[PDB]
Amino acid sequence: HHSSGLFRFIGSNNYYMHYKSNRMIDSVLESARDMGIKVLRIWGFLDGESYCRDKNTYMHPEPGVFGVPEGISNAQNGFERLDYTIAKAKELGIKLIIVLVNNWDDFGGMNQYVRWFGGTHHDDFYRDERIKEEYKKYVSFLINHVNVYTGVPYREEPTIMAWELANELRCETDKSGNTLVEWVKEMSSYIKSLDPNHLVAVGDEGFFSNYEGFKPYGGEAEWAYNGWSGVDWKKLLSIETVDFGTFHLYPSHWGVSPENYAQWGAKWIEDHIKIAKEIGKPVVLEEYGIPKSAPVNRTAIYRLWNDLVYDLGGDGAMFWMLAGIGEGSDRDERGYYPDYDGFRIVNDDSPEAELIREYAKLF
Repeated sequence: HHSSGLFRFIGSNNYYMHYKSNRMIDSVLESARDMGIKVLRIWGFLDGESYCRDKNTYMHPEPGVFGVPEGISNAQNGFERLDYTIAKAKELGIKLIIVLVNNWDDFGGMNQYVRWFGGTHHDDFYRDERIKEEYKKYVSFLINHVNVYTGVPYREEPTIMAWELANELRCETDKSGNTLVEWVKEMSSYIKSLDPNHLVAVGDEGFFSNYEGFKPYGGEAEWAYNGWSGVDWKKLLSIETVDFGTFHLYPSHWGVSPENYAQWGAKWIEDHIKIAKEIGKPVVLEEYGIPKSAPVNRTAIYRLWNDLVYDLGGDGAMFWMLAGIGEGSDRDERGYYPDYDGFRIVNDDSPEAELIREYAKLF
C-alpha cells in the first residue's frame, strides 16, 4: 500500500533520527515536507556500548547484540526510534536513504567493529572475515526488522528508497581501489539477496583514482582526484548490484581556497555527472556544504551547484544538513537543534532555506 503523504529531487541529511524524541523527529520531517524536500538520508547505525550509552539508545552495542542489552533498563531501542521515523516519513511522504555503518568514529563506525574483533587498522573492517560476518548479521537484522508502528518489515517498506552500505567509506591502505570494490561487490550483492525491493548505493564521497582528463580545479584538493583514499568511483559505479552513484562535496574540508569553492565544486559536479552518464546510472550529490563562516556567499555557491545538477541532468542534490526544533542540551538561542558544525539549515527565512524551497519546486 501507499504512504499517505505521497524521479529527480532536492533532498537533505539528518543524523539524529534514530535517537531523538518524537517532537524532534516530527519537526525534521514536517520541515522537509514544508520545504519540498523529497528524500532524507539518515543514519541506521549505533555501534558500540559507549556510543549507545552516550545517547541512551541501543542498536548494536556488542557483537550479536541488536537493540537494548538484556539487563539494561530505561534505554531507547534505536530500532524503535528508526521505526517512528520511518512511520512518520510515510505519513509525510518523505522517502528515506538509510546508511548502515559509518566510516568515521561517530556512532562507533568501522573502528568500533575493528576494536570488537581485535584488529589494528580501520581498513581491517573490509578484510577480516569475522568483521564482515558481523556487519552482515547486523544488516540482516535491520532489513528484516518489523516496524512496530506499521507492521511492515523494512525489506517491504516503500518509504525506504535505498540502503546505503557505508557513510564516506575510505580504504587508504589500498590506493588501487580494489579492496573497497571487492567489499562493495560482496555487501551490495548480499543486501540484494536479502531484499529484492530496494535500491542499493554505496555512500562514498565520489573520489576519483587518477583518470585521464580529470584534474582538480586550480590544482587544489588533488588527493580527491588521484586515488589517495582508495575510492575509485568509476569502478564502484560499475558494480552490477549498485543502482546509483553517490558523491559528496566539501571544498572547505578538502583544502580548496575559499575563492575557489564555487568553481571547484562546479567542476566536481560536472565531472561526476559526465562519468555517471557514460556508465548509464543515476547519480546523486548526496552531501554538500559550505561552512556558515566562509568568506564567500554561501547561498550563491549553493545556487550554482543546484543549478548545475539540475541543468546537467543529475538525479538529486542533497545538502548537509536539515535540523528542526531542539530540546534539552541540544537547543540554541531560537529553540532549534544547534548549528554545531556550521552547516545546519532550518525551515526559516534564511537565504539558504529560501533557495532550497525554490529548487525543491524546480526538481
